[PDB]
Amino acid sequence: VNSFSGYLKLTDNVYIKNADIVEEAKKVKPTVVVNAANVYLKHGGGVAGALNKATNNAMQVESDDYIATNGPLKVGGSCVLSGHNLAKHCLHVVGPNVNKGEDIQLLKSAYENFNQHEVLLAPLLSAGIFGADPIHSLRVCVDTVRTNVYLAVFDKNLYDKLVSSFL
Ligand SMILES: NC(=O)[C@@H]1CCCC[C@@H]1Nc1ncnc2ccsc12
Repeated sequence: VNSFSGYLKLTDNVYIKNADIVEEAKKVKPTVVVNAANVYLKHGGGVAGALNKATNNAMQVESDDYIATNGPLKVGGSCVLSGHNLAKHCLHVVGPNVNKGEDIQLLKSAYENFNQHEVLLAPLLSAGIFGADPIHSLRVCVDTVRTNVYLAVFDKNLYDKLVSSFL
């Protein structure tokens, strides 16, 4: 039993809700919140900009030190950093950004990072400003993640479409 509330159960392990991941994180304080990161951990917009703003820029400060030490992530890769005031940990995961021409096949690799964590609050990878089809992102999620994932979909219109079209 966990503290997530109001989710629709899609499969054995995947749950979905129309919710603002920032507000969902502030309420639940999950062990792991997933950020829709880029390889530079520059949290400018989309989910990443929103998560970082909620930390008063502390996420960005920590991220800049991480990059200065380790260099950029790989597309499809991840790193674990602090969750600040939102969660115990933040798993920064880089899905392919279609508006940069990156290989959508890397979306499965990105979701594989979730399997290293028993329970996660997450957005749909590569959705929003990363330009991929969110229906496809949900499909890859369901077919790749085996751990318990609670998906927050900000746009109510998109949420209804994802549910109604889910196979
Ligand atoms: N979840 C959604 O409806 C959007 C479409 C799917 C993928 C990305 C995007 N997610 C976001 N979630 C929370 N806050 C924000 C702020 C700006 S984008 C965003």
